[PDB]
Amino acid sequence: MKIIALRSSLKLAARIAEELKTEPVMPDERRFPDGELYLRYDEDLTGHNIFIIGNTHSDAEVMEMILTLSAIQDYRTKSVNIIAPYYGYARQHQRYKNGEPISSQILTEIYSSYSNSIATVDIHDEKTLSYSKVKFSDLHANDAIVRYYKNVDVDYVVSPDDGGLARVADISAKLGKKHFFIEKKRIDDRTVEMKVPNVDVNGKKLLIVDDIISTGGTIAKSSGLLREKGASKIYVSAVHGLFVNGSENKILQNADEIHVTDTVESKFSDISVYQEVCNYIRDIDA
Amino acid sequence: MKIIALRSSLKLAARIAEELKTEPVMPDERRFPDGELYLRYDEDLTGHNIFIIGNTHSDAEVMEMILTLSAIQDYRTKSVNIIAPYYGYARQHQRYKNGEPISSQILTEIYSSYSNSIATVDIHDEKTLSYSKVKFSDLHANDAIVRYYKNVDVDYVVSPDDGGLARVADISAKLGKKHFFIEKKRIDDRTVEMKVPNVDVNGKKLLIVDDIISTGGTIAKSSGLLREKGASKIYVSAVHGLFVNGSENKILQNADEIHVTDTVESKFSDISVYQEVCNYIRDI
Ligand SMILES: Nc1ncnc2c1ncn2[C@@H]1O[C@H](COP(=O)(O)OP(=O)(O)O)[C@@H](O)[C@H]1O
Ligand SMILES: Nc1ncnc2c1ncn2[C@@H]1O[C@H](COP(=O)(O)OP(=O)(O)O)[C@@H](O)[C@H]1O
Repeated sequence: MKIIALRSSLKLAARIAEELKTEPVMPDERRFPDGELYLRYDEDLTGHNIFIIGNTHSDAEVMEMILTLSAIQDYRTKSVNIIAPYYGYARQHQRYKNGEPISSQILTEIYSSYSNSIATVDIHDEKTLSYSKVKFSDLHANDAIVRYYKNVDVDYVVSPDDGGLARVADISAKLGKKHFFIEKKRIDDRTVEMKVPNVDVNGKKLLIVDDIISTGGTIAKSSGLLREKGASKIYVSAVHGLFVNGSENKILQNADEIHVTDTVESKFSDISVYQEVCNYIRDIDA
Repeated sequence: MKIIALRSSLKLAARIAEELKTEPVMPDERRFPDGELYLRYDEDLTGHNIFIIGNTHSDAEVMEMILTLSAIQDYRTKSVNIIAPYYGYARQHQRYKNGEPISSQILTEIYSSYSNSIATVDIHDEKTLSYSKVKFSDLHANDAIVRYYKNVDVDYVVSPDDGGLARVADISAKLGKKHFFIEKKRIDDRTVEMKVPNVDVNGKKLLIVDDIISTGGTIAKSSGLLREKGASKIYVSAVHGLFVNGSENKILQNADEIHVTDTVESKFSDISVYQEVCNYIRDI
């Protein structure tokens, strides 16, 4: 096997490569004066099962992925397998207005046409898996989150909305804890919140879990409400910590700690998903 | 027909639309807070021949093109036709070292998969045309350049190197002028230059023409060679004016004027290729 480590995923790809006792192959990469991207993989990849690890969210990450998929065609590889720990554009998985792109469809079609398999960790809406011609696997960070929190005092696991329930149910069960979710709706400029079930959180330690933290509004709001109701500790976790526009600071106004995975690397990346990705890679072989 | 005008090509696209008496359809476009691109074309495109006009050079231009190609699939269109006035990645049209991408190959494959035709103005190396499943046409700015210079005093048309020859030969023929090219090579850190044929440029007015101006090094060096041999006026033209940081200054050190087309819009875009693109569209 050969593991290719793209710029966005150096940390996670390195952990994965180290665990599988192999080189994290990085490209030589630069921008030409006109801004066009240059990449080169001088290692001989012929006859190997290739695993390309890189996120697909920023314009530059997309270019890095596409050009890599061209660069590796210089070699007679056994297979080409994309692993995008965070899969960009998964939120645009249908048309919400006439004349909108299904961004996740066209991008997934492109990736599929140049690979033998695709995988990601905790995609937003599994609909997008169906846009791929090749097998598109949705890996889960559940076990990594459990391994971190088994050593934290937690009373309830909480979903900040009435989605992401399956995840919270699984994590809570593996932790041996109960769980609940928060339903937040706006009704004529006034916000109404309900806990389901209506758990008394006074003096309780709560673990809030979501797939993505981007702007952090919902989590920040729910955290404040919970603190207001007497929660003694609030831990916030998410798989993908994008942290746009001061969201970590908004959340930390009322939550005690934030812990995310290394799918998107930041100072809050304390939970590694390297094992889950390694199990997947071993399955595909090489 | 419907003309879609992307961000990078609003000026040229508007000129084309006006000439064809149609709307330059622009998207609503914004970035989400996380940086992802959003586009929307709310106009009904059903049953029309669509012409998407946008460059494909920057990361953002590539995303705008790709997402547009998805957005328009919301409509049962008669045909989808891409016109990229400046076609990005045309300089990476083969592998130059092992493990490099053939960037223009995979990008052209992607575009070809989602359209019925592609066209561009003065691609760098026609090899890239062969990477398309659909007909990929190479349009030329020659006539527009000739039209502009018909009213300028020119003695010779000049190529900065031995590759832009066909263009310079055509342009000069259409202007009724002689032409030459400059061969520049480095031999042990020192520069040697040869004019072919070995024209006397002392007191002569010269029009230098190239396809692309990026850093301007090439054009600036040639302009300098010619000025020092006594050229009285030097006009610099190119189809695609990218003008990376220091370029404009470097060129105007020895050249008098710069005039490029509107394939890439800048302060120096004095020559429009709208008529050449309108011809293509009228015939497609
Ligand atoms: N990167 C992004 N950031 C924020 N919003 C996005 C992004 N991509 C798409 N969207 C928008 O998010 C909305 C859909 O989100 P959501 O309300 O969860 O609907 P769904 O339940 O179908 O996912 C759509 O209006 C879509 O255009
Ligand atoms: N956007 C770009 N800007 C500058 N150089 C590039 C760009 N894209 C590719 N190149 C490089 O330009 C070189 C090819 O130029 P050149 O030596 O004239 O050969 P060719 O005749 O094939 O153009 C290659 O090394 C290629 O990697």
